[PDB]
Amino acid sequence: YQALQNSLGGEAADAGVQAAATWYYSLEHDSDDXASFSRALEQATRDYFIICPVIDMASHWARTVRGNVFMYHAPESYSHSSLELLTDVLYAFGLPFYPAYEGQFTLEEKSLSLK
Amino acid sequence: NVGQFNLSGALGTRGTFNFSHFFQQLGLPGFQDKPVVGSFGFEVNLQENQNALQFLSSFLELPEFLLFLQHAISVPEDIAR
Amino acid sequence: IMQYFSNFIRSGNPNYPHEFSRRAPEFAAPWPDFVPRDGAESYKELSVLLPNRQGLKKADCSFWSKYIQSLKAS
Ligand SMILES: *[C@@H]1O[C@H](CO)[C@@H](O)[C@H](O)[C@H]1NC(C)=O
Repeated sequence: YQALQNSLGGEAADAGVQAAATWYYSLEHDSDDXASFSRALEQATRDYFIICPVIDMASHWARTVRGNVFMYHAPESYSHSSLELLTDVLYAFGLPFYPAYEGQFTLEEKSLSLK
Repeated sequence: NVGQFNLSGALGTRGTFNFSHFFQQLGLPGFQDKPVVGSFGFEVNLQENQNALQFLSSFLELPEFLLFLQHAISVPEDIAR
Repeated sequence: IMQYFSNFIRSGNPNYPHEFSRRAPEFAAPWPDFVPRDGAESYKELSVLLPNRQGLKKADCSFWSKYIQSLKAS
């Protein structure tokens, strides 16, 4: 209950926003499958808190001529969950080339990181 | 009731299958209300057998099962005896 | 399509012209039953190949039947 209300609420929702998001993302408040419920909630909160605010800021920055705007998106990965860095930081800072991670990255990940 | 061994009013103990030996291997009192060997030297996992009994009980409640039965009755005996 | 509709009128099943015969239809592909569960909900598409498809307008009809019918229920 608290996970669903706190996520999309706390000045982020009235009783109507919660219901609309529940419909849109198929969020089941009274389930016991923490796995499925967490997956649906994580999809709901990633868009609300992370992805859509990024797109809104890029749109505002381009629409009002505040500077040059360039957007990327790093698609889903399954490979390096032991590292707390996400895919965009791991490639942008060149972790496939770190001596501490020798033997853990393919030559394709090294080549992608270098680009 | 088969899954929960609530069988005192449905099963007697006169039959030739040895229920006392079966329950002794399982560490169970009997009818309520190591490799374990059951009938004919089959190795028995009680939790798998109880899951299988639960599966059939819900399998018999599916409205899809009646439709399956209706369609399966019509399959020719030439291809399915 | 006239054979589908004639079969339903005669026997209550678009696949069979007779109530007491269950020989498979040969004029076209069989028409599945409508099973009201997610993943099922099959229909016959009335196009040239007469294919069987699943979940007509699933997103749009969820909007009207779940979200909108709950807005009108409050
Ligand atoms: C069941 O098995 C036990 C041990 O194998 C044996 O002592 C008992 O007599 C058996 N019950 C019968 C034969 O009715």
